[PDB]
Amino acid sequence: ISNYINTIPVEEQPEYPGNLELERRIRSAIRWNAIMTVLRASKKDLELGGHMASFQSSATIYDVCFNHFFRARNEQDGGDLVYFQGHISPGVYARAFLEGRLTQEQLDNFRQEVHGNGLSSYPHPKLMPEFWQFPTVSMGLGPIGAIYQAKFLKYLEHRGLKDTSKQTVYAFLGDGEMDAPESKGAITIATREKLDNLVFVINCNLQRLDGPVTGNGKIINELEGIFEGAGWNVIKVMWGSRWDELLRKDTSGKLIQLMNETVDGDYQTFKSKDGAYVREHFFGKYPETAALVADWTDEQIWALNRGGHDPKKIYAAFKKAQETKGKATVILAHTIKGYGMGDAAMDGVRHIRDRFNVPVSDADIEKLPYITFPEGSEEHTYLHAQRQKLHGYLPSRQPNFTEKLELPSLQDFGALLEEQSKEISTTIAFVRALNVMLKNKSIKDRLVPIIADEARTFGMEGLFRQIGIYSPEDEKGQILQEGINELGAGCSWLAAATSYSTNNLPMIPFYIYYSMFGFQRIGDLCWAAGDQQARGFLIGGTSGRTTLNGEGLQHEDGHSHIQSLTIPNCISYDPAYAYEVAVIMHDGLERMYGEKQENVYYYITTLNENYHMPAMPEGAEEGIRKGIYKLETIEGSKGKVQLLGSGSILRHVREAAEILAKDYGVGSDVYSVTSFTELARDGQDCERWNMLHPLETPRVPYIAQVMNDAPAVASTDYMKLFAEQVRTYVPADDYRVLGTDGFGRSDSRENLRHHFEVDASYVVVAALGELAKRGEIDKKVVADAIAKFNIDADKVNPRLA
Amino acid sequence: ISNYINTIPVEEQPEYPGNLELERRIRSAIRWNAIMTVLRASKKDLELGGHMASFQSSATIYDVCFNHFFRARNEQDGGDLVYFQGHISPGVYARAFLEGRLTQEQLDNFRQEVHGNGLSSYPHPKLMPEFWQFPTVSMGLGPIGAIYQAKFLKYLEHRGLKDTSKQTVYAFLGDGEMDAPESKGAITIATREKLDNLVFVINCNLQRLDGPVTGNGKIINELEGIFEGAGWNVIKVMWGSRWDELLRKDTSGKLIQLMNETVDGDYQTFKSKDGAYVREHFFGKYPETAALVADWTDEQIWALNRGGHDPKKIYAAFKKAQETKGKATVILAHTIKGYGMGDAAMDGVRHIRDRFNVPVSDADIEKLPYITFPEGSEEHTYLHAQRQKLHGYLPSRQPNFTEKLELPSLQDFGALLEEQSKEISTTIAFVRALNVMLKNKSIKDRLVPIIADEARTFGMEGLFRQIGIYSPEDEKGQILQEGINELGAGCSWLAAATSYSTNNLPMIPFYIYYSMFGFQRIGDLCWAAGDQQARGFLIGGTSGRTTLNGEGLQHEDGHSHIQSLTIPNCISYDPAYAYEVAVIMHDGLERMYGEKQENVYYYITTLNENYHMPAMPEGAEEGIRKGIYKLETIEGSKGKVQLLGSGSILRHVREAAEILAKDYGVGSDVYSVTSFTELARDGQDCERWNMLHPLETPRVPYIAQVMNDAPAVASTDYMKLFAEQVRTYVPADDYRVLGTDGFGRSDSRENLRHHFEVDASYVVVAALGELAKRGEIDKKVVADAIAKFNIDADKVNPRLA
Ligand SMILES: Cc1ncc(C[n+]2csc(CCOP(=O)(O)OP(=O)(O)O)c2C)c(N)n1
Ligand SMILES: Cc1ncc(C[n+]2csc(CCOP(=O)(O)OP(=O)(O)O)c2C)c(N)n1
Ligand SMILES: [Mg+2]
Ligand SMILES: [Mg+2]
Repeated sequence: ISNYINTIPVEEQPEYPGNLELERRIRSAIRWNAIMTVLRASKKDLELGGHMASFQSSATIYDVCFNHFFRARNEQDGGDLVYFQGHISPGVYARAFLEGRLTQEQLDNFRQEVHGNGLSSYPHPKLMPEFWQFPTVSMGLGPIGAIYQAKFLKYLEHRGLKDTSKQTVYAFLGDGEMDAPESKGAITIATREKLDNLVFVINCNLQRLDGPVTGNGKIINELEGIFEGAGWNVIKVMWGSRWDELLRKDTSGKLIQLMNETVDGDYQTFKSKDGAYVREHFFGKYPETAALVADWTDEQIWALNRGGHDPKKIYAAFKKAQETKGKATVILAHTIKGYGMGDAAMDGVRHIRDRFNVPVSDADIEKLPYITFPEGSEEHTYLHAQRQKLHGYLPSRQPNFTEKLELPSLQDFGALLEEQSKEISTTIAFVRALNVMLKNKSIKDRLVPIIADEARTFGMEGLFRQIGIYSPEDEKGQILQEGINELGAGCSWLAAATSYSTNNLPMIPFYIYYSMFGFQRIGDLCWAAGDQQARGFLIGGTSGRTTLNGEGLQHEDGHSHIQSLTIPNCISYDPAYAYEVAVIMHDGLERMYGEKQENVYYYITTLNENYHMPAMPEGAEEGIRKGIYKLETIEGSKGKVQLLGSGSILRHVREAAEILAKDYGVGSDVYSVTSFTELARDGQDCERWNMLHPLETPRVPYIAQVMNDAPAVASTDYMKLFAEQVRTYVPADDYRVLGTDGFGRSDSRENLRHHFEVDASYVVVAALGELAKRGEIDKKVVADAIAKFNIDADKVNPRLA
Repeated sequence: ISNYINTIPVEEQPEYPGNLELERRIRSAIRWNAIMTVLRASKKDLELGGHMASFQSSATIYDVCFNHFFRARNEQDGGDLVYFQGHISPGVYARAFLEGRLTQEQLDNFRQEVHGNGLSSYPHPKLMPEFWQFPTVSMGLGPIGAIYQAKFLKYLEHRGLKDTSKQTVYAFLGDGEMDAPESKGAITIATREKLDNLVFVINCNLQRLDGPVTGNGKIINELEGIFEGAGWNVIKVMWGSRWDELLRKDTSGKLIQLMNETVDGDYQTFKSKDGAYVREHFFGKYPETAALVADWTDEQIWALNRGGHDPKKIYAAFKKAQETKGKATVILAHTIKGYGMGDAAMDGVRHIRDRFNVPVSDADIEKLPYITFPEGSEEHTYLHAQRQKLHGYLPSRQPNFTEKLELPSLQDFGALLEEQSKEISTTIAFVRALNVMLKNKSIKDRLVPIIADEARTFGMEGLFRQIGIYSPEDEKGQILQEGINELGAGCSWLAAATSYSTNNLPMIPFYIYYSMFGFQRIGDLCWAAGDQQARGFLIGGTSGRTTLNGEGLQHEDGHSHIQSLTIPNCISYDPAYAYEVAVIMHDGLERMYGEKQENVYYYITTLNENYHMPAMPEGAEEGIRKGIYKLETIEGSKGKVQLLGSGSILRHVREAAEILAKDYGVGSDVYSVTSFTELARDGQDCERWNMLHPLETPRVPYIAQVMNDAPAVASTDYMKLFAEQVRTYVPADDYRVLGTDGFGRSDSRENLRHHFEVDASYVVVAALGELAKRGEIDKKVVADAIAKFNIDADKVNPRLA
């Protein structure tokens, strides 16, 4: 680390280009409206919430940026991409209001958006589709999301898809937020990728929410040390302009020594006392430092401020960051939390009114009025002139992309709809589907294949020589290889899946990884992706509890689908055949990037197990998209059942169908369930609608339009709940579900499918059991089947194993 | 960053204390047996998998540790806590086999454990309770887990609970793994806490899985840079002993320069060529770097090895790490990937046998035999001699603690079982329950409250005064304040929740945080916690989609219970009342830390909403623990329904019962469901048993014993699936579920409960709907209820809003 002073000395500091006095009047009005918005919300006494102290500490930092740096979306590019610190939203709304982009009625509806004309608590594009762009309130995601957004912008330029050289990514972070592993865990990537189009602005007010970040330490030195060691350009903005005289005349170096040795805890104590106290405990530590302010009054000493509140020091930092190349820059802005709010941090708000010279009658304070600048006023003119120079207003968002893509038709995937020559897997099918898309002139170069180190495990080796690996294996490479870093790969996926909005340049990402390390490991990011309206594909490879048989407990995924169904705009599928993978990918491509432009993303689990891939049944396309279709009906005069399967288990369910017919004379209807989740949601929607329209023609759940009423059995490679979720909509009185509940373990696929009780043997027993209960066959038959199949009726429940 | 040479120069290198020749004979046998184990598995052609190259590159590092450093569990402490790199498992098994702790039959069942006498693919305590200790295969979790384990050990010492001063925590990592954000994301914490009982060992073989970590750079320099920047003591083990005389002879320092300028890509090139290619491209880079290897034969040059393969260099690194104080130490060990395997990473087997002078004859080689050292042999004597001087063998694990605790009885929670004067929340009930435990002599000091910055939000501040905050507010503080770091807090919780096994010292942790940032954010650690047999409590505060009303989309949790039900050994509850909280916590304590010592952990969601807390009905104990109990029955002659509710929504379900009786003469049975998940699991266990015992009387799900067959409606603050999961077990033919599917948004609780269609008015309408559908009432009564309650029948579906 370096001395606890500004990185940029006054001598190298550029002249401030703006009208400081005018900007302060405008800024004071914004601080005011921000506070009023939150206080009005508090007055309603509805537990609405909202913060004020945070924006107060960073208001000047943002003000300098809005006046001289942030470029808004324009005809050439999406402008600067600003990841606003989540809880300072009231400050963004206040400025928007003054710019005339929001009404008073909207500020009055802060945190009350159910009725349509309110404002979200935090930046949520899903709720405010034309205003916010990036979800940042979940601490940690913003910084890593920003790093990969910056890398993605360079990717677009290097690929020759769009000149993004005029765009900068700004990430506004708190110092307490930096403790989240995601916040610093990927800062080395910025150095590897030379992201000089990235700027981290860390508001260092030395405090978390409940207390100091490191009371007996110096968080600023800690941050400087690690970012410096990571190869970043660190710019510290420590002290305001009043300190310049002091640091300049102290030829003893004692003041610096004092600033260096004083810890975060003591600095916080000062900002709760007064001038006299600072003179005694701070400057009074050494005779040399005591002499520097001897001729100063207590008031003059109390005026000394931290750098993050001085427009001149702030400007210098951002300007230098804008000139730095070959690496990312992080600005450490020293501020005071609860700035100008007094001890606090009706009438008690007249303190801030006087502190910031707010032009509001001390008679109207009770009314908590909003301040506005009339058209023609000096303030109004200035406010708009500075923004026009920067191409308009920010934040803003375009919900749809403008261009028309010529997507491939289902027929282009024709080869995958036919019976396959060799035994392949759904993952191999996925790769072949990707190849078809890579032949489409319209979207071939808009495709963004993303992988988490493991590429050989997914047979992606072929695409390598074909489209190359992005490596600024060169700068024209198309595939993003992020190594052992699912969160990083996920953030790359997110930047690509939202490029249609951010840069009005639709890109179509396909991120394939070990399904177990999907939602379970980066679920918080998947939730934010939905909020950000991500349109892309998440491919969970090596999925299924019993399919990735040798890997064991931390790799065998039998629940990612349970996690994915919790995300509203995520459409999940678990196909068993190659032709289903084709119809699904094609449909998803059409829904998200076709004229419909549906705001959803897809999650498709694929397998690493090879088996026979039959041809798609004529007319099954729509059923595949809806979640279920009938594969075949097998004759049998001793009984009749329904058998459902998905993923790798479907082949075993079909095996059971044959066993039931040839050994027991039991006939059956076999169905391939491509999506239990979409069928469950369709059913929930139908039942909701019918309940609200009791007098009208009821809607029938899709699954009830496919299945009949004979006893049913379902088996999958996931936990029982995956198939049980449609119980309510299944038109049969008997519905037994087999699943892989329990921790995985290492063994052969055969042994695991027997252990998890989902193989053909268990399907037969479950089906016979249902028939026996209906008196259609003797219970002894079921008991003998259990014996014949060597089933241990008394082994421990797999869930407890 | 320092020069690309060893940190410890030969002049400061301690004398190696062991028999190099003999240790190598032992090591070669371990290398051989590890390889045989994987090869034999492969021959089965069951896609079992397993690695070899990784252990080959790091065997010498682990060998030095086993011979001179690793302390085994003993009478004083749990010994050294080693987080073994998961993929080197075959090497640990090979050694255990040689030490006579594993049989040949077990080795032959490598990756085949369904039948009971096999070995897990990776370290999984759940699968091998007396062998493995820490789950490490999920990349990234190992390093952050180890940091907090080391922190926890200091805590135990500072709190006077146990002297852990002789324990060292070792985390063995791969360089590719360091890319995981969690790997380096928390390293500054080790510095803040001066964790001199922690050692990171990074195997830098320059390659991850599908290529190098950073071919165009120097991964070792990147790692040194960020770890040095984070305040760690970095020890680089770059070159073997053969280089010493050379480097010493080097006067122009040109050799140093040569090494510094060469990047990972180059080094991996020489790593494949030959002794001649090296004197040309490497030593032939500069004239001065030629005279050094002039009097050297191509064979002598090709002999130059990397430091990670030199026991003398490795020993010096660990010795220095062992003596270092004030901070953590990281050892960067330079090795060769697929070391000694030449061919790959029968001729192949013969090759390795000759390379390591393995004592296997040509006549036995095709049998892929394991090697053993008979008692009395030199190897057998030394192997066991070294371990005995180090207190025994490891890894080893003790599944149950020996001590007997005197747990508080339910009566000790008496005040919580009675009606409350003041309106409070389930979170307030939780804090009071904790205070009761803090008055119990036997466990008061064993409790470990854990928080992530936010404390006042959960009303915990009342405790900070009593037990204090751990801060080496002092070293005796009992509460762990981890700041904005859910993952870090989760790791501290894990270290404490498994202390009963690791240090034979049961500790009872309670980690409270915003439920949204629970499984969704650290789900991979929660899965690992179940594998590690964690026993403790996870408290999801501010839960429920409509209850954390002002925060919005990324805070409103209506799905954490869907994520938690995927973890086999996690018991989940969503209580509505304070007495339910008391009963649940008491039972959890008894089960996990009483005589039963059950290996499960608890997840309990609590609320921030205050309301009337009634008294616990007499005899409701069993029901509360099971998941459901009948609260009351309300008379009605025009019909009868069953109403189920949980969490904050129960209050509204009871309100609906009143309206149904008063306004429509419809009576009902009202139930409080404390856990839909335990109920669903119970139901699944019964149906499974019934399916497997067709000749026996069907067992009845507990929920079916409590409920009757009248139409039922269920409503919760979570998505519909949470209540729908018990559909198959509910005795009624009609079961309607209301839930909070869809993205959250900001507003009053009233508007959100109406928006998500879960409030009183919707429960009433759902109930009436089932009655009308059955014929008990006219449809028009439903249509008018919808009008009367001002319900918008055409409002968009909340899941889509
Ligand atoms: C993952 C996550 N955990 C916790 C919170 C709750 N939270 C909101 S603000 C805050 C503290 C912010 O501190 P800091 O980052 O230092 O910013 P400041 O407000 O001081 O500028 C916390 C913990 C959150 N939003 N996300
Ligand atoms: C979270 C997670 N992602 C991916 C994997 C798959 N994986 C297994 S080994 C490996 C690479 C190992 O490379 P490194 O850490 O450098 O160690 P080495 O084996 O080379 O010694 C990967 C990505 C995993 N186990 N966990
Ligand atoms: Mg802060
Ligand atoms: Mg490696």
